[PDB]
Amino acid sequence: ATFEIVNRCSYTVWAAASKGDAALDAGGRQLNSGESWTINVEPGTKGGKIWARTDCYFDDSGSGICKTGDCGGLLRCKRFGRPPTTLAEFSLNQYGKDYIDISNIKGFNVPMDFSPTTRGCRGVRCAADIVGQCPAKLKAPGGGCNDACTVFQTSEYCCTTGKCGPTEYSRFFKRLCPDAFSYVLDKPTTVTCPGSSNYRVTFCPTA
Repeated sequence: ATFEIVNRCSYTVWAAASKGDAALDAGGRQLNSGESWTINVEPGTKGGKIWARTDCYFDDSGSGICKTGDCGGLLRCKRFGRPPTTLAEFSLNQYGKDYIDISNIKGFNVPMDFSPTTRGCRGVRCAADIVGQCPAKLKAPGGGCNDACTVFQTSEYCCTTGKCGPTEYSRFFKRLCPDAFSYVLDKPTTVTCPGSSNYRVTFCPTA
């Protein structure tokens, strides 16, 4: 499957793509404002994620740091990124269908649209100014808006027991972005697409 990753932000981002225990494609790349990077993701990929990283520095070997979404200091991510990270999430070719969503469960750093480029389903978007409107207690000094689990480490926010409800914090993310997961047991906003669809992830789709 192809994913075209497009940076419409006025700032550089370092895109990342991983399934948690391995890179997808090269795993990461710099995208200046306006740049597009197309990656190939193997059919059947389960639990894949794409995200943006901000304010990164890498040496000539591809080792460094990002202020949001850092994946063990690598340019080419093999693992998931450090919150806060707006997440484009997907599982492909699962009994004949693809499943896509956007999640704020690990916080929000950069606005995103995640849409099919092929027929048969709709896209999802979280493009509100979540960083600007972020509750004081969730603001990440390093940049972005943390989820409450990251900040407070409670069973209720982290849904550790599989028994949690919505919270004042989850409701903030849900109010700003109804079409993204705001906590683990949120009413799903997952979209079912034809198996083997192709996609575009656009950072800063509205600005």
